[PDB]
Amino acid sequence: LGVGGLDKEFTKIFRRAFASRIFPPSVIEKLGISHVKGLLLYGPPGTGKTLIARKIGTMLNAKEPKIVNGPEILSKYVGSSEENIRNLFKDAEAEYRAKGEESSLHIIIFDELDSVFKQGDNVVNQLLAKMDGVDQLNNILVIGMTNRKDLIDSALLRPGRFEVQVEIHLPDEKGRLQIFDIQTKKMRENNMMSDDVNLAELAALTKNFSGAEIEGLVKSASSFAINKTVNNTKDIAKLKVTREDFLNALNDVTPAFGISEEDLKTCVEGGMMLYSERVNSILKNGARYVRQVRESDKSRLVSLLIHGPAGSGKTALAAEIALKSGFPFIRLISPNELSGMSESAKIAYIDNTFRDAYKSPLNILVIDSLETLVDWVPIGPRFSNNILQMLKVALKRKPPQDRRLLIMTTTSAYSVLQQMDILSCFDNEIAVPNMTNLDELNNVMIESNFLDDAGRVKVINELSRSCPNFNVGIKKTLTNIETARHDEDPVNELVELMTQSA
Amino acid sequence: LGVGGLDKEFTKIFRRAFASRIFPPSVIEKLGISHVKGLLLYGPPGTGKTLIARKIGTMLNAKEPKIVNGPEILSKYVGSSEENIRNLFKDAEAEYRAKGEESSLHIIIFDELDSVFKQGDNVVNQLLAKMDGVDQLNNILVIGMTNRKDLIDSALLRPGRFEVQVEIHLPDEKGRLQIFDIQTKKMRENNMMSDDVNLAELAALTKNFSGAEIEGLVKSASSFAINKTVNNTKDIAKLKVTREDFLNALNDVTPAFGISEEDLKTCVEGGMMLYSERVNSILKNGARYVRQVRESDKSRLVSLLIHGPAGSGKTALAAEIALKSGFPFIRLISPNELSGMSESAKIAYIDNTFRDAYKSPLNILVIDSLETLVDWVPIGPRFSNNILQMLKVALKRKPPQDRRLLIMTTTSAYSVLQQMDILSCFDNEIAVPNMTNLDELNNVMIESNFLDDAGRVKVINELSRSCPNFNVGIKKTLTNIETARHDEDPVNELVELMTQSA
Ligand SMILES: Nc1ncnc2c1ncn2[C@@H]1O[C@H](COP(=O)(O)OP(=O)(O)OP(=O)(O)O)[C@@H](O)[C@H]1O
Ligand SMILES: Nc1ncnc2c1ncn2[C@@H]1O[C@H](COP(=O)(O)OP(=O)(O)OP(=O)(O)O)[C@@H](O)[C@H]1O
Ligand SMILES: Nc1ncnc2c1ncn2[C@@H]1O[C@H](COP(=O)(O)OP(=O)(O)O)[C@@H](O)[C@H]1O
Ligand SMILES: Nc1ncnc2c1ncn2[C@@H]1O[C@H](COP(=O)(O)OP(=O)(O)O)[C@@H](O)[C@H]1O
Ligand SMILES: [Mg+2]
Ligand SMILES: [Mg+2]
Repeated sequence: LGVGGLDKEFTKIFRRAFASRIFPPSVIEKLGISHVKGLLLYGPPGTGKTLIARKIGTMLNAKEPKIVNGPEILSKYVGSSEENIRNLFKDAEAEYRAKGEESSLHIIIFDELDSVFKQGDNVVNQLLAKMDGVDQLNNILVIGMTNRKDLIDSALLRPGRFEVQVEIHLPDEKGRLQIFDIQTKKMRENNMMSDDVNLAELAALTKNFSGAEIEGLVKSASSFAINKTVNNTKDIAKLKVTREDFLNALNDVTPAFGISEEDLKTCVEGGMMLYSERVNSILKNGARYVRQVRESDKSRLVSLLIHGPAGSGKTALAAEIALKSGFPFIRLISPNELSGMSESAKIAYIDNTFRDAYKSPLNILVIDSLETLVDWVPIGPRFSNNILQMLKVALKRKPPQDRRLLIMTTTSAYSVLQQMDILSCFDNEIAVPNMTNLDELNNVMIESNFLDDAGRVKVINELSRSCPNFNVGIKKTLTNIETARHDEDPVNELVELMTQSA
Repeated sequence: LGVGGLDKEFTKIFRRAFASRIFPPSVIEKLGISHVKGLLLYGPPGTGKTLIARKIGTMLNAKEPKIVNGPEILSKYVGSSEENIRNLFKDAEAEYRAKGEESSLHIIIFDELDSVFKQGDNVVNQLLAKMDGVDQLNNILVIGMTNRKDLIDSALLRPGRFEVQVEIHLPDEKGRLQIFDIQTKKMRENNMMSDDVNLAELAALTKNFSGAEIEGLVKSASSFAINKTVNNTKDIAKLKVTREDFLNALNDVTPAFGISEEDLKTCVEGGMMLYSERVNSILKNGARYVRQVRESDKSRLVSLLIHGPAGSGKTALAAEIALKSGFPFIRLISPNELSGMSESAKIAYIDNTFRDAYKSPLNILVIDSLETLVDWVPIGPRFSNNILQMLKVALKRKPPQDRRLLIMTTTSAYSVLQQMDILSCFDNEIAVPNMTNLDELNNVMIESNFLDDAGRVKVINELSRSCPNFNVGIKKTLTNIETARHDEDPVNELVELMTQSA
């Protein structure tokens, strides 16, 4: 018909909101019931709600549905906004007086309803008067659409007002396979598509797209082919799209609910070298925890804590573990996102990230430098309590309806966290120590291409008796080598720096 | 065509935004796609965005693009602002009814979009109504322009609304070389430009100029030549713009993203003498770091801490290191800039400086008297936490897209910084001591030309057993010597002053 991926939500709507309209009024009045005048649809944007609303009416051959926007009403002058509501229902009032109860069905669509409640009341009262009060009108059917159900006051959900509610979900694999066919029907119908394109492969490559994203993907793929000929020319009739066009167009559309690849990849990883036996164990534990949350239905929430001294390599390990998992959804919260905001904005952003995290089969969240997010300074001590409470409540909530996520958080102030008494929110703890032997330094120098062995041996020979038990991190060790490489006497300068660092 | 240095951006814009308009409607209807209606361009000011818009306008032979300014509408009265937006789309609406889908293209330009969000809702809602609502027009194409992308909320970036986004960068060598030719074509083609002028040299001398600065440079150069034939005619046949005029004009136009030469040179430096080996060591270390930052891909962020007793001479060393580097971009933040402002003003100033720092291939930043910027007083103790957190966050963020900068900060309260546990933000530390030996005093005496060798040795021979172990800084020594110079008996005054100094 034009819709795809919605089959158990199409029957439920039709059974209740439209089944009684088909039969003649005689039998309906014989039973002694009344028609429904409300319907609510909620879900993420770009999923196909207005499409359902417009497509359903075609079966009943009703009038073209009118459309109104909440912010449109809010932004106008007070008097005009007050007057518009009565103007909206004029034709329905006229038709009822004209033709009694045998009038045709009229549909009114109200979009972005929640905006009215976000702070207005005149609009709500006038709207409810036409459908519940003694001015009851028996021709209308109102459709409501919101992205947040929890903001709608319970007064509107009692019987007689918006009596039926439905939810729309992101499409699954079969939904995407159907949507691709629906979108490319006309293109295929005119022999303008190559025969080497397989829609099954595309159904799997596009992993977490919504309905709207596929349209843009197809449009970009078509544009790729169109631009191939211009500069207006002959033989346009031989135009054809190809698999390579789709593959290249896949690089221009980045979906929401996707991977923030740029940050995790560049900002967080500038090398990775195995210099000790502890790193392998840490990575193996990370891989095991990743596997546990993909093949088990008794664990839908796992949280960790990676602590240690400063400049040890926590964030790089967390990012490395996250990158190799392969989950569709990955995000991180770090101080760089929250710089320059006010407290309320920070709370709103933190809440919104978690709220968006509850709409995918699998998810991963990273929380970097927890002690900085709270503005901790030991002189007072001074810190923000509201953010701490929000994080404490959030780190233990379970996602709804058989969904699962994995949280990894880093810190360097273990004692401070122990004082605040929020150490019971975590399921396990991992420690990252410093370097404490010359063999690890030798491995690091070898793997960084410092210089030939003849020069490498001398540094260790001198440091053996100059400083036996140095205790330095990896981040500073990788910085000393870089600056010593540029000196005129690298061998002595590296030892001089390392002695001070210890 | 008229624009130089933006080939790839031009190709990307043309492929997506305008390609679909060339083909006849039949094939486009055959494919089953729709034309795009949005395009966003962002970058630094004075780079050639509206020039690109105008130049693209002529190829399709569309109507002359309208231009509207954000502040103009925003500041105007409420009623007039609400009413005047409808005036903009009148012609496009009329043409649609007149000629169906065969109508010509109409381009509308919206300038300074972000200004609407900096606080307006009615304008945005009305604008979106014409391109996303049921009253959509198929002839329009809206161009947006902004300098800060972060301020635009995500709601406007989803498919259907502004859908394609592009960035504009400052020109490089070849860009300036092409722009010079484009600007001086008319002078060259009329035998009004001397043959001794070489454009390649000017392309390399101007190191961080944008498009408009070159226009200004050419205008100043032409004015220089024009002014030499007044106090009058008969020179209107042998009028040429020689090379000297351009070199003189180079000293008249100062670009943004340049060097604040006066502040670094005059106020901060008032002498530099080598009275010890440690000074040479410090200078050599500074040079080593400077040349490290320039020739590496692993290190794109280096921060140092220079500390010592009060009056040791810290700021002069940092200024001397900065001046000898030769980088295109240099700036400093000191209490003098933030005097007389409120807290929010200081935060905004720091944020703007750091944001500006991230738009050049190479950069340097100086921060002077860190403990003073926070308003530290030890009686309470009382200090500002917001500025401290902002600075702590800002000292770790890395520049985007393969760029690099070097930060140098000075302080005299090392213990206080240790108490605030912000010593992990720095990669290396350098300590500057005072003077504690007589040979250094003799060296400064020699360098400052205080007196002949006789009195110079006499003063040392007296202070050898008058006071062997004084402890004084350079700043106070060079103020005592100066006041001793202008007395009638320098030796007796200066020996007593220096003995008291200890
Ligand atoms: N095996 C390794 N483990 C960890 N880090 C490594 C390893 N090999 C190389 N590195 C480098 O170590 C550097 C450590 O930087 P990183 O951002 O992880 O520090 P950090 O511990 O988060 O610092 P801070 O505590 O100051 O926030 C990374 O840039 C990475 O390139
Ligand atoms: N080799 C030198 N090193 C440092 N300062 C020198 C040297 N030769 C001369 N000077 C003079 O030392 C003076 C003191 O330096 P400066 O003005 O930077 O003081 P400061 O350490 O920043 O002061 P304060 O601690 O009060 O902030 C400078 O005016 C400079 O002219
Ligand atoms: N489930 C779906 N099946 C087919 N097409 C869809 C679906 N969802 C969205 N689309 C396409 O996306 C376009 C935009 O949908 P839209 O009206 O924005 O839905 P909503 O606004 O309710 O999210 C429509 O023209 C439609 O063709
Ligand atoms: N890439 C370029 N090539 C040639 N001239 C340029 C370029 N960019 C800017 N200019 C010149 O700078 C002048 C001002 O540019 P302007 O239209 O103000 O750009 P913007 O509106 O983006 O600041 C123009 O008259 C133009 O001649
Ligand atoms: Mg970290
Ligand atoms: Mg100073």
